Amino acid sequence: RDCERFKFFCPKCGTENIYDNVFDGSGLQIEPGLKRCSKPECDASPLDYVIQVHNKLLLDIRRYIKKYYSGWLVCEEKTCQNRTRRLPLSFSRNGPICQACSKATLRSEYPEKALYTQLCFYRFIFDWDYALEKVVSEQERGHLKKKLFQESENQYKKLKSTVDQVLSRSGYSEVNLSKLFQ
Amino acid sequence: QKYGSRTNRGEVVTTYGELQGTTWNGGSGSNTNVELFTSLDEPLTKMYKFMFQKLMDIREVVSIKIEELGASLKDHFQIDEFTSVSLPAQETVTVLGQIGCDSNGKLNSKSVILEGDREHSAGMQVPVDLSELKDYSLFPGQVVIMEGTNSTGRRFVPTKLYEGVPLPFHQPSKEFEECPQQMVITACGPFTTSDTITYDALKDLIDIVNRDRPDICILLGPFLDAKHEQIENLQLTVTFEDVFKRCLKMIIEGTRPSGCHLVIVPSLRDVHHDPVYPQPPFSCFEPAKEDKERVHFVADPCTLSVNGVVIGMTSTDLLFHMGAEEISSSDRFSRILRHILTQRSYYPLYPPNEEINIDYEALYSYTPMPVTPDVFIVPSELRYFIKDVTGCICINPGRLTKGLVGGTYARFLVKSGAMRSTCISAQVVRV
Amino acid sequence: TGDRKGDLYPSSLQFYQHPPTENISLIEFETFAIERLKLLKAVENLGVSYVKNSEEYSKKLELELRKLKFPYRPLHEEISDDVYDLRRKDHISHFILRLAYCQSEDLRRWFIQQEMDLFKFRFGLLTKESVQEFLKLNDLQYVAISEDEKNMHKEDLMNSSFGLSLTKMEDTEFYKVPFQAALDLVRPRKVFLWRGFAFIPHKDIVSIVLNDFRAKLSKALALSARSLPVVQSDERLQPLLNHLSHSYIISLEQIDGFAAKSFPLCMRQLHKSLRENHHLRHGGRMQYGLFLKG
Ligand code: SF4
Ligand SMILES: [Zn+2]
Ligand SMILES: [Zn+2]
Repeated sequence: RDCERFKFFCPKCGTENIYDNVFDGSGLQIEPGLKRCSKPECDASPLDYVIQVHNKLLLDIRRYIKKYYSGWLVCEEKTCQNRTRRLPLSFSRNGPICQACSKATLRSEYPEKALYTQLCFYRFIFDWDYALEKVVSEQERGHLKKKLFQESENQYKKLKSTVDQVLSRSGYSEVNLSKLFQ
Repeated sequence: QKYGSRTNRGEVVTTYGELQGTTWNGGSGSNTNVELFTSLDEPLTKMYKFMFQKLMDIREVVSIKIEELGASLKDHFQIDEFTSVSLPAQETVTVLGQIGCDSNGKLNSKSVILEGDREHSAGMQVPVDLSELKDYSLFPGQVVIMEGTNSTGRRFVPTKLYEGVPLPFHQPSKEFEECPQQMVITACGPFTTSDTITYDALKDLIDIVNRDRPDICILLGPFLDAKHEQIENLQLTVTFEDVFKRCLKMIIEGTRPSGCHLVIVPSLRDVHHDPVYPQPPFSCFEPAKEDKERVHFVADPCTLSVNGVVIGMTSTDLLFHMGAEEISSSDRFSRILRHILTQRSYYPLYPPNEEINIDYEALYSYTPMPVTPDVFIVPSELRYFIKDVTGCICINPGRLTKGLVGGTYARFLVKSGAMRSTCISAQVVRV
Repeated sequence: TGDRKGDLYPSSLQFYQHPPTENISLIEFETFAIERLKLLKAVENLGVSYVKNSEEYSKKLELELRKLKFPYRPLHEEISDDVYDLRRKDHISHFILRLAYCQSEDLRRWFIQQEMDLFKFRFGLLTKESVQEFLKLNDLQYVAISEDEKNMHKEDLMNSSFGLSLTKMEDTEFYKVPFQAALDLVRPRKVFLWRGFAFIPHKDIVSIVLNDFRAKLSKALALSARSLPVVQSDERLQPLLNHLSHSYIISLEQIDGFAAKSFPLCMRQLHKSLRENHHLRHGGRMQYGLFLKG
């Protein structure tokens, strides 16, 4: 619920398309989101410009990784709300001590969990199989489990491969069980 | 249009060392041995899982950096005891710490703070008053030792700033005593004009390589710039990986006649690669069986050994990053380069610039400078140069393309044991 | 054995002797911890509610194990990737819970009890072949006699085991155990002893196995409590482990409200009297009870 949705500008009409699920619509009128543009007057299919969708996905992933590695910290105290990029070596039991007030902890503005959830959401909005099993209903599942959507399924699998590749390189995020159990 | 009709082709914009003929020729990488500098620490040669940094780990890495550099400097200077930075000091005391800015802006003489390490100061900070220091040069993240007094317990007043101590140069073995001088052509991205994706400057440079037959060609990223106007606005009809693959094929296949060892260094601006520093080597291209021994996909930063000559190189614009933060009492680039060499790290700036993503465990493991390099390639948006900083030849070849107009590259000659004149000659030349 | 598997998980049941050495994700850590906490709480609730030998206990425990996807049944097929995954789950989750359940003696006891119960159930679901496999993989060496030695002591074995027929005996294989483990059998002279070993045919054995298991587990928990300071410094895992034991995994009140509007005046009067005096004569009891049933 706190993750940004996938914004893609139609090459033809230039209208923003917000993607938050694999499938859009209800009943037999349900189709993959990237099949038709959000503008009724626009006949362009975003599935045609899947290279552009791939490029925008990579750019968005880069944007989120940059946001995470910016390392912005905010003081948890409402009356301080000090915002700094510098992590001080002075730590309390709860974490870095804010050097503006010297009495509250600095919390990451974009923690690792936020980035992990964003990447998981981008995977979710392209997970054909998961959407079919969980999100989609019975009649809708039947209508979507036929031909006329195999090409869309393949393109969605390719697009999910990108987010899967990125997540495969994420440590979140890593627990070294060797250090715990000795 | 503008690039293709340029008139200053081949102009030598900067020169250093022994004068050479108007034409340079190399051995085509015949009697050449290129490897990664074999130091105690293992090099970065494969991807490492990232995007998971614990604040405790960052604290530990920064603290151990300060502690290790301070230990080396204490042994070198025969300093007796370090004192906690935060505690008051009525008499003169020696304090080890790292410099920083009291606010988020750019450092100035009235915003300097010294943060101590965990061992001697529990990580405490103290404001610094530079009124009694006659000469200084400070940048954030700089590990320093200072003699000073803290009468109020609230403001440290330095009276002496200990100078930096660079690492010793490399003592080459005799195995390469009989090898000839080696020619190295180094160029840095971007390789295409701002309004094109055809890589015309790269084609010109490849023609130059085949013409001069250098022994090594060091190509630094970006190879598919993220700031390219076409890339940002999503006008490309092919995937990023495809464009990068085409570029690498062009480079490798086009250099076949020259037989030149190619050293490819990634850049943080490579839109197709992992955005993390230290950057792992490229791994999406498999050279043909006839080019495997010629292509070296190295990491950013890299310390290379070429017949015993140690070349340090980084794609990161270190000079631009540190020039925006360095404060001095009164050549600025020489000062920054000496700072880099004395801190013994390829990226001593903390916090980093806004354009670089730093994984601090990888930074700790793969940014220490093993020795002081004989040649240090530091491409920058700033002007090209060839400087001699503490016996190290620092070369900024500029960037091959500067917007719509063509840029510059560099060519230098290296021989182990020459005369310390390991760099016979060097030249920044126009494309 | 798809990509990164091995012989690390031969059998379903294990004594949990060797700690895991892998690098797992925080999400996987949390999922495994919570899932095994659910499994152990289900074990405890079923043990309180039902007799552990009861068929209801077995059915409900199998349902819970299937729901949480833990290894509970063998498979005479091979080490399928999915199976491997399940076993890995079990192995990691157990140790995670050890880290959670070693701080206080109370907690330790609770953990041990639940673990033992689970182990017993799983043993109860093991076919004789599988059982022997297990007893071998852990160097328990409870026999298995050769056929030649069996023929050598055929008559002794026949007279040792009660109600064993000649051919049926030929169809059975015995095990060799030190007599110190078969006390309950040797004491009433219902198993042959030869040279310090009892020859036990293919219910009590689980007991001995469990004893061994319990010993080991107690030792392990002690060691874990001794290695606690190294883990407390990892904030990520502190909220979980320090508090796992306290982790969450028509109404009577509205009746009064109904009495405001819906209740007919008779029931309103009865309810008012009941709340005024907390007691009703027999007629009121009958009327109000029947109405509340309605
Ligand atoms: S018995 Fe109750 S519901 Fe029936 S008429 Fe009397 S008050 Fe109304
Ligand atoms: Zn459109
Ligand atoms: Zn604060």
